[PDB]
Amino acid sequence: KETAAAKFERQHMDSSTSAASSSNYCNQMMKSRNLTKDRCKPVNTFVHESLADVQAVCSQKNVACKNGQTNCYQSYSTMSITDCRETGSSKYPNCAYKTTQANKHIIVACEGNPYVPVHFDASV
Ligand SMILES: Nc1ccn([C@@H]2O[C@H](CO)[C@@H](O)[C@H]2OP(=O)(O)O)c(=O)n1
Repeated sequence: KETAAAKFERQHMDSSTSAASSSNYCNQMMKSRNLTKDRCKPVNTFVHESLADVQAVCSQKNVACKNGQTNCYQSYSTMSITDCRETGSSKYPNCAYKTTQANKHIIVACEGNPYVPVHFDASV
């Protein structure tokens, strides 16, 4: 059954693109990654980097998570990210997202062995 580490890949990794190509990016990715299966997930970040480089974050700058846990790590460098946010016209099963492209540091929580990301905490 899906692992938290496979689930982070599915929801958050798009190594296949450098950046989101059009205003549609979010709509199609949210749908194709099955993030809008039971309802419209309202925020979701995709990261346009190699999996190894996002796994490395687990050994970068250790920081508190937004919720106060201390297994959160912030990337030493900025990454190319797409921010996806639900719009006023979103309506399940027709979930609708704003596509914002950015270059920011990313903060994830890590677990397990190998010690890998399993939640996207924030971009900064
Ligand atoms: N900038 C952000 C903020 C939040 N999240 C996702 O939105 C969720 C609820 O706020 C977070 O938990 C995270 O999901 P996940 O934990 O599945 O990585 C995200 O992807 N990007």
